[PDB]
Amino acid sequence: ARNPIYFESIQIGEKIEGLPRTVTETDIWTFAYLTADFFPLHTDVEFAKKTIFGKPIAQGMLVLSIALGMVDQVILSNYDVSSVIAFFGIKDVRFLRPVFIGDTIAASAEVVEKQDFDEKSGVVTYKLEVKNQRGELVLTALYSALIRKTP
Amino acid sequence: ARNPIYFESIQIGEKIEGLPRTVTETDIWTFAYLTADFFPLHTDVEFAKKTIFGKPIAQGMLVLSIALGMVDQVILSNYDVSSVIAFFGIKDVRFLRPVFIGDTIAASAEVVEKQDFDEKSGVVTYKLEVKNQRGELVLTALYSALIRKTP
Repeated sequence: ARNPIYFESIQIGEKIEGLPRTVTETDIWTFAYLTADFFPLHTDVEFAKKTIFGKPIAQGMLVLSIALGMVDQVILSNYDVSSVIAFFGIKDVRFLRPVFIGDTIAASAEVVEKQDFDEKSGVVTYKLEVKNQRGELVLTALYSALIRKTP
Repeated sequence: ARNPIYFESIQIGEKIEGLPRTVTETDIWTFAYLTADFFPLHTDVEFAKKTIFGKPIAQGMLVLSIALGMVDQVILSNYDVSSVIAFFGIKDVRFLRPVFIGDTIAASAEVVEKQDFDEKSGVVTYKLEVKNQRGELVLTALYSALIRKTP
């Protein structure tokens, strides 16, 4: 981690490129364990065969979590995040394409909006994009964080 | 695990009550492992002390995931979900209050909207509400699923 980033330092257009990783069975099962949610499309081989997907697929919440995660990993190793006060919200999430057990997803975040909040902080809005190994857009989202203003 | 529910069976106002569970350290760490995201507010005892929260807190994505999970668990054990085609999207997620390591969260989902989609299915929108052990509302969200229409 280098130096902290304040609200004024963040400028619309900046993009963060996360490190790609192959979604795996272990990934799917871990998420299912953690959420105690075994929806058959994700964890029932027999059930998946009769669906429009034919094979089992990753949970959308899993892809979103891994995405936000690999993006934050870049910020975490380049800035002092003490100025990142809170995760404000997630305004939009669209599950476009399914992610299969051997797909390699890559996420990117771009600053698209900034709003003043109070005398000590402002909210920054990011556009999240997740693509698979063949460039296809599998997931898209809009999320925002409340970050501290310079002293 | 009995009979399938089609679009027409779902009526606005129906509410699903999830089974409560105490968010734990193991929960936080598991989510951090899975997403390879170790944001200090969640996994750095020393860092958390200097924040507006004082103690470490659960990740918002974790609370959301566990919430959707305990709600789906109820549907999963009462209906044949072969009619649940896909997770359409999450429209709004608001992180209202922080969840601490010893808190017990409970989630509920209520059908708030229905829209025809095609001749074989329609989308149902649910309002998600997560409350802690003392009734406080920690998280709120709007999500929708595409479900099959009666044959």
